[PDB]
Amino acid sequence: HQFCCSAEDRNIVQKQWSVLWGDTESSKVKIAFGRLILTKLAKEIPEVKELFNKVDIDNPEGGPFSAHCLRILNALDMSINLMDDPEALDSALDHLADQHHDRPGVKKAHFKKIAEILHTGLQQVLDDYNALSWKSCFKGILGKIASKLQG
Amino acid sequence: HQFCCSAEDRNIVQKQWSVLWGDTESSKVKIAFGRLILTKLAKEIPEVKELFNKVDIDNPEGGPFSAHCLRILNALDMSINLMDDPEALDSALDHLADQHHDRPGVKKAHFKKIAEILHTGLQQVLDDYNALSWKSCFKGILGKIASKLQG
Amino acid sequence: HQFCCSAEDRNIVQKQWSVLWGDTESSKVKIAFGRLILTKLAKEIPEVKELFNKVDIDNPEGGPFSAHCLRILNALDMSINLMDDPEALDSALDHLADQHHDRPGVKKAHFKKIAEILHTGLQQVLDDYNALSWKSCFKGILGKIASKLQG
Amino acid sequence: SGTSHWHDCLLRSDHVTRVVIKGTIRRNYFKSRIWVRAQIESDLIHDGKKELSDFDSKG
Amino acid sequence: VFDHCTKRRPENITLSVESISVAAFFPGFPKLHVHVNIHKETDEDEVEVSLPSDAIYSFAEDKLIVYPSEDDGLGLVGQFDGYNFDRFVGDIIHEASKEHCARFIFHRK
Amino acid sequence: DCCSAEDRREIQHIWDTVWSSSFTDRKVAIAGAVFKDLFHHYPSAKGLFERVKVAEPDSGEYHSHLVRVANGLDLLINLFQDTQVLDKQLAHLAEQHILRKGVTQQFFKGIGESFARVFPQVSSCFNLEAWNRCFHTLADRISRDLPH
Amino acid sequence: DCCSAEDRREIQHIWDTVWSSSFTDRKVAIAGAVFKDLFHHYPSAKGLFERVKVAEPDSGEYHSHLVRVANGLDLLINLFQDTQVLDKQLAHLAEQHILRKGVTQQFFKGIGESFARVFPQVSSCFNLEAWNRCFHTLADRISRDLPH
Amino acid sequence: SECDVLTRLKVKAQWRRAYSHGHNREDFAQAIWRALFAQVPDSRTLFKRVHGHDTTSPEFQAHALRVLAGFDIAISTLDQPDALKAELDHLEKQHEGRHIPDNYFDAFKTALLHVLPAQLGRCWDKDAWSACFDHIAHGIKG
Amino acid sequence: SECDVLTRLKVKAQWRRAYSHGHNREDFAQAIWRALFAQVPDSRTLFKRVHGHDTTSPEFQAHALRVLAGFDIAISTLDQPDALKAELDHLEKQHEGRHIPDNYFDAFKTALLHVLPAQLGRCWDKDAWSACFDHIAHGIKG
Amino acid sequence: DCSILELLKVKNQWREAFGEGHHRVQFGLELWKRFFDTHPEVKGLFKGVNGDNIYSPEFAAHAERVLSGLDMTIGLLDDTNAFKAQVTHLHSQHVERSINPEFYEHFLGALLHVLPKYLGTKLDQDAWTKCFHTIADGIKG
Amino acid sequence: DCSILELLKVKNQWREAFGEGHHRVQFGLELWKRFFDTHPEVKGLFKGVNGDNIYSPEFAAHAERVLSGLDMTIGLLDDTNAFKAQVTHLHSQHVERSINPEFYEHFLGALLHVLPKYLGTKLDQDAWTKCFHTIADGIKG
Ligand code: HEM
Ligand code: HEM
Ligand code: HEM
Ligand code: HEM
Ligand code: HEM
Ligand code: HEM
Ligand code: HEM
Ligand code: HEM
Ligand code: HEM
Ligand SMILES: *[C@@H]1O[C@H](CO)[C@@H](O)[C@H](O)[C@H]1NC(C)=O
Ligand SMILES: [C-]#N
Ligand SMILES: [C-]#N
Ligand SMILES: [C-]#N
Ligand SMILES: [C-]#N
Ligand SMILES: [C-]#N
Ligand SMILES: [C-]#N
Ligand SMILES: [C-]#N
Ligand SMILES: [C-]#N
Ligand SMILES: [C-]#N
Ligand SMILES: [Zn+2]
Repeated sequence: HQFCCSAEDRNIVQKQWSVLWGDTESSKVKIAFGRLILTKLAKEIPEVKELFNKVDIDNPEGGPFSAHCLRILNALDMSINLMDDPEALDSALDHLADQHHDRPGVKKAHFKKIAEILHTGLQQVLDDYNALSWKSCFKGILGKIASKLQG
Repeated sequence: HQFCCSAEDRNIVQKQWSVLWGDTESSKVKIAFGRLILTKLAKEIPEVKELFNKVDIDNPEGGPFSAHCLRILNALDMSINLMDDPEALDSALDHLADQHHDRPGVKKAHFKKIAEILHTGLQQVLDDYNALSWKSCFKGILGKIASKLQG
Repeated sequence: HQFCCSAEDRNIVQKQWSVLWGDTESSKVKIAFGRLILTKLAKEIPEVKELFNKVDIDNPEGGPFSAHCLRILNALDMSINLMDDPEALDSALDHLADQHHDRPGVKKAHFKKIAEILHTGLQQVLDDYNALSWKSCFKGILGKIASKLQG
Repeated sequence: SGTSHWHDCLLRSDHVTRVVIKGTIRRNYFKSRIWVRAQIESDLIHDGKKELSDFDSKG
Repeated sequence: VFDHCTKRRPENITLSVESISVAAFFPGFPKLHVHVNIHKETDEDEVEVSLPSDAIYSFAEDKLIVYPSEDDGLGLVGQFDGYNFDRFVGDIIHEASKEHCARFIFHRK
Repeated sequence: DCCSAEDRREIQHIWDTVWSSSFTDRKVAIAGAVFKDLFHHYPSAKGLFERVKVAEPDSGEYHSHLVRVANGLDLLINLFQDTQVLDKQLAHLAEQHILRKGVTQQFFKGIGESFARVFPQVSSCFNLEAWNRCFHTLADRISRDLPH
Repeated sequence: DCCSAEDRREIQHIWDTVWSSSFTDRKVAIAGAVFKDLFHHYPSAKGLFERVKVAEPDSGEYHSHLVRVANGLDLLINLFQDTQVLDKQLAHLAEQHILRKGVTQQFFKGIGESFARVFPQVSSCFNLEAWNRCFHTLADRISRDLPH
Repeated sequence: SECDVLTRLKVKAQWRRAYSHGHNREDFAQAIWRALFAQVPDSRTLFKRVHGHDTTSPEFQAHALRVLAGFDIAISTLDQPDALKAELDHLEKQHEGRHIPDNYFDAFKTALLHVLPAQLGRCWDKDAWSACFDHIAHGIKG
Repeated sequence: SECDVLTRLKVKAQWRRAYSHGHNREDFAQAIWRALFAQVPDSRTLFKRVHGHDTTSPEFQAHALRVLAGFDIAISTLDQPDALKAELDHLEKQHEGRHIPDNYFDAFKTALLHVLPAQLGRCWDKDAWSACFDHIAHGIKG
Repeated sequence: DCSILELLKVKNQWREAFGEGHHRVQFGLELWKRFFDTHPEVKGLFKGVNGDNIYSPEFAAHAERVLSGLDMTIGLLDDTNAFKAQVTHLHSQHVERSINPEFYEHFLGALLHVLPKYLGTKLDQDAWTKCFHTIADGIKG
Repeated sequence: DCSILELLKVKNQWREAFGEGHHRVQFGLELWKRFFDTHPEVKGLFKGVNGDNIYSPEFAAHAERVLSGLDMTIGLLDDTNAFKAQVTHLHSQHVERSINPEFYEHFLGALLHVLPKYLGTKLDQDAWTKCFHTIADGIKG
């Protein structure tokens, strides 16, 4: 619905997000950013690092973890690009919630933290960043992804 | 389509294949050849022998396994004779793919092996053997039969 | 033909050449430039000065020689403007070759020299000068003018 | 058929060009586009006499 | 009639005569510009084709020779009955092996 | 785009209009042209033939070499309907080429290209597509087990 | 077959699909491939690039070198519509190459060939003819005053 | 052709041109899907969970986008073989258990290879795309 | 096109196919002649000595055959430039003194280039034939 | 301390200023105009390239070389090995000339002065100074 | 002493026996069958190519190579330079193997025995022996 993550909010978010991926090695940037966010999350809340054992987080420069950072960054990209279509966005976010439910140990507090980390990083990388719109929208996105968590 | 197992390719294959079955005890030859191929496959890839437990492969001279060798050889004969009619051939091969799908444990690698064994044997028994045409066509045939396999 | 003095080459040459003649006293500039080129040629190859005796080169500020500098500069202007139409250009250049043939003592080496002088001057006066295109084209132009020379 | 007027790349005078449609493929699983094959012919009066300049093309 | 070499393996082929050039000094072998038109509709697609080709007619042999336009050795040769001229047999032949691999019965439309 | 039986029959048929004589002149001329093309496009390969005197292209040694090639190709094409024998001869030729160091698969792709460039110049109704599809088959067997 | 204005505009346009990034990965990969080709065809030249650790080719030193080349070529191409500046930079690059003994004109022809071999593999609609006609221009200026 | 270091670079660049600008991305995806289902309509039953009966449904849009995202990771890592292997293993796990004939993968390939040149419209190489798709698909199958 | 080493080889092979089998050879010759005289009938006066008025006369048959023999030497030696130059000089001497306009040589060429594909009927190259004929004719003229 | 986000930002803004060929030349020339305007003590170093005349071909070619090298280093900011190698290569190209090590601070000054005129975004001065210094540090002995 | 008419004749008859692909294979195989029948002492030399089994692919490919080389030499009979070069090339291919130089006479024997079965004309034995010897002489040291 309107006001909280409105149409213009979504337009701002998409327009500003688009700035990052200018060149042909966007994969490099996505991996770097994802690695940053994730390792920072593992530092802030140490109990989290164990949850990424299957993607080899202990070797963040490694293949598996890089591919995984691409996974999250592409999910984030997808969800941002899907903000035009609320129903499709809702469906995709729902699938993500399902996926994070099947990983026991993942908690809502982790999502609160990663929200903080995310906004902090975006303030740096993005030259133009409307915090009101971004936070308005990501409250709902991250909210929906963490909505099916047991804890 | 043309080039890969062309019209002339099919003519060659049929003409050369026809040489084997000259006399009235063609059944004896089909059973011998099928038994050879199959037991050789079971030797090359030992995990395969278990798959033929229901046709009594442990007694290859036995009734059930002989009748079964007739089954495969006749399927092969049929598919060769059907190369004039691509649509009918496709339908028959599809039925075979269905049948091999219902046998869990059957894998594409087995078909690769049996292709090798088949061509090696045919080089011996057939006095006139155009390897290019035969391999061109059987790539497609065995391909289609193994097309519905899980592994 | 293409590559050597191509269509775009000619476009560049014309566009850049157009810059010189902005105002109403273009005649003054043509005379100055022609006088410069010619006297420089007479200095570089002293045997040349005698050839311009009939146009009073010894008084380069004089009437006859000024009118003559206008003659050459206008022939050059014409040949540049005619580069759109290869056949007409060829005809005009041919007429020029005829005219320079009727002046015994004029040699191809003189044209090589005046080519050098020309390009050196143009590098200065023109603010935008694509040497590749200019040299590509003038090789052909000066080539054709000097094509009917005995020496 | 039409007249080609050149102003770049080549130094040709105005001349006839023909686009000759030679074939089309339209996949029933992707009708959004038709895949065309064609012959491009040009009548060039290059060196006193006439000469055809043609080539095979696809798009 | 039969066919095992043509690209599209069509049901029917339309041969359209577009022009005829007869050299006054050599009238026995007129040159034709013709188009071979094929229209084949399979499951995966629908294909239509109009292949411009050069041909010669031989009065001596009552025979049309259509030189191939595509990148196969496939030429069309129409043999006339000698008396009909509203029907010919069109054999498709490999320009090289001389192998006869397709035949169509053509009628004047 | 495999090498069909039709392609092989085609090549076998057209083959007697490209060289093929009781005299070697056409073989020398045409094969010679093939190599002029090859060396033009991959000049590094020209060094591999000093043993046969490429530097003197009119020498008996180089001529005889060209003829050896031409006849080798002849042998290959003649064996198109005898796949077993073709396989053995293909292997033989392959080892003959393994003994020569510096001969790569890239050079083989190159010579395929030059053949395809030369043959249609010496005979009309030469099926280029067929030639390409079949050469790929021959060369890929000769040139495997060579540096890539 | 000179280097036309069209050729230069062409090269300038296609150029941003061959490497060109805020990251050096593509430059390293492609230039690296160019040199693999060069050394494959003219192995004697491989000895010159040690200082740069040619020998260990994952050495920051060799990478940085490849990037230096790529960017040098970038600089050259960007100067295609500034003939005076192009001339000065061409001279500069030339002297930089004269300081290195053992670098010949033949090696330059070679690298032209390898560029022409590599570029069409990394981007479609790459005008090879234009590239050749223009490279000849660049190299013949860089590599004059060197030894054949 | 085969999936060289170079032709991988080519495919990677072209995929950048086709996918990276989230405008018509869901439409690109859906075009691919209409083509696939047009070739092998029996495959729609595999996608009941995600509304394969209606490719305009939000659930199926979300799906097709998930797909293109995975494929994007795969293409993006063609020059990073460790990561490529990782993503391919991941996709393989996501696909094992599902009875998917080679048939359907050929349908997917043909779909992609018809929508791609429609998207780019210009400079593209169907052989490089064929090779690299074959590599990725082989990775997903096993 | 131009008379390459290669296209010379092509012309040579095709000429073998057309001329070398003395069956319809005098008829081939005479066809060429009927075409030539059809184009430029005024040229018949040059052949009074050899009965140009009746191309079926034995004297003119003998003639046309002499011609085709000379032309055969010329074609046969396209790959032997010394010999070719020799035969061309010889023909030139045999033709000097006779007032033969380029006109007539073009007639001859056109005749040959129409009878040839009628003879071969199959694989032939009019461009190669054009080039090599031009070479031989230039040789005969000077 | 030129971290991931720093070098990412600098990479982006650099792409803005240098990635467009239509204003790359103006950028270089204006950088130099500013540098020489505010620190004419520096001009002596560039006699080899007509530093007294920045509108000359010699100096133009120079500025082009500069921006090229700067592009290389900014682009290698994430590859530590190749970075160090490139920066020591730059070092070799500068150590022979008696260059006051505080001239690099002035260079950065001119760079930061000219940059926003070619940036559609707001200049991240922190990121730029940090990365520029991790470069200059390596260039200097 | 293999003169013009000799080599012309041998060329023609060779074209008869080898120029037709439908009986080239029979020709080669029968040549070998005869050779090995009348001189089994020779078979040891061909262990590399299953000389004990002429109906095998190995030996077939061999016989094919033989006839090909023989074709080359017969075809170079008129080009003395290229001839000598080709014959020394054949020499290099035979010198490594301890081959009794009178085995070549036996080879010629089998050749002359098998040839008329594939000739529509009468075998010119003089021309054939003369040319075969001018070949073998060069093959031998
Ligand atoms: C920033 C918003 C987030 C997004 C967009 C996101 C997205 C994703 C995606 C796309 C996957 C891949 C699943 C698959 O393909 O199988 C994944 C996996 C996973 N997520 Fe996240 N996630 C987010 C936040 C979080 C948080 C806060 C946690 C708590 C630590 C978390 C924990 C995990 C774990 C443990 C996996 C396991 C992956 C594996 O084992 O293969 N995620 N996430
Ligand atoms: C060479 C091409 C092959 C042909 C033409 C062929 C044909 C057949 C046929 C006709 C049957 C009878 C099915 C029925 O009537 O119920 C059969 C059964 C079977 N096939 Fe094959 N087959 C081929 C290759 C393979 C290979 C490579 C495998 C791998 C081990 C395999 C595994 C089996 C198994 C396990 C059965 C079950 C037989 C039973 O228990 O009754 N087949 N095959
Ligand atoms: C730069 C290309 C040149 C052009 C466009 C050019 C053009 C002309 C023209 C238009 C005339 C006037 C002829 C008339 O109107 O009757 C002329 C005269 C003449 N030119 Fe040039 N010229 C060129 C280069 C040269 C050079 C290199 C020489 C060698 C000295 C030369 C020698 C002469 C001489 C001796 C005359 C006779 C002067 C007179 O009696 O009026 N020209 N030229
Ligand atoms: C088109 C397929 C080719 C065929 C059929 C062929 C045929 C032959 C033959 C018959 C020989 C003589 C071997 C002997 O007499 O023992 C030979 C030798 C040789 N080949 Fe090829 N060749 C082919 C392609 C190539 C290519 C692409 C290269 C790379 C440059 C190459 C490099 C060589 C070399 C260096 C020799 C040694 C010749 C000598 O030193 O006497 N070949 N080849
Ligand atoms: C395609 C035109 C070429 C360009 C644009 C180019 C570019 C460059 C550049 C930018 C450098 C760095 C010099 C410096 O920064 O001090 C360099 C160095 C060098 N060049 Fe080239 N190069 C080219 C062709 C060649 C060729 C064909 C060779 C012959 C193998 C060659 C041999 C060398 C050597 C030996 C060095 C020394 C590198 C070092 O010591 O660090 N260059 N080149
Ligand atoms: C190489 C091309 C393909 C790629 C990159 C790909 C990738 C994917 C991805 C990313 C998912 C999402 C799974 C998840 O998020 O857990 C998925 C699911 C799925 N794929 Fe594929 N796939 C490909 C080809 C195919 C083929 C040809 C089929 C056969 C029609 C197929 C059948 C399925 C099915 C049935 C699902 C799950 C549907 C559901 O969630 O209900 N895929 N695939
Ligand atoms: C390249 C094509 C031609 C060839 C090969 C050719 C060759 C010959 C030959 C072999 C002869 C016989 C001379 C002798 O043995 O005494 C001859 C004679 C002659 N040619 Fe040609 N010629 C050609 C074209 C022409 C042309 C175009 C004409 C002009 C109509 C022409 C006019 C004549 C005449 C008038 C004679 C002598 C008639 C006579 O014997 O009384 N020829 N030529
Ligand atoms: C991190 C910022 C800088 C970078 C990236 C840089 C890079 C470069 C490059 C690439 C060259 C050309 C190398 C050659 O071919 O010789 C160069 C030359 C030079 N640099 Fe710098 N430089 C920087 C800062 C400075 C500073 C602060 C000074 C002191 C004014 C300076 C003084 C010079 C001089 C005098 C030359 C050579 C002049 C000549 O060749 O005639 N540079 N620099
Ligand atoms: C003038 C008649 C002969 C000709 C034209 C001829 C030609 C050839 C040729 C082309 C080869 C294959 C070269 C290769 O290995 O690539 C060969 C191999 C050989 N020849 Fe002869 N040869 C002749 C006479 C003989 C004689 C009389 C003997 C003695 C029995 C002999 C014994 C052998 C042997 C043992 C080999 C190699 C077997 C192998 O390849 O494993 N040849 N010869
Ligand atoms: C050609 O064939 C199709 C059926 O195969 C038919 O519908 C069409 O009308 C035919 N055209 C003619 C003129 O026979
Ligand atoms: C998040 N993984
Ligand atoms: C399966 N037999
Ligand atoms: C100059 N006149
Ligand atoms: C190959 N010689
Ligand atoms: C050069 N590097
Ligand atoms: C696919 N899913
Ligand atoms: C001609 N006679
Ligand atoms: C630095 N200049
Ligand atoms: C030889 N044998
Ligand atoms: Zn038409």
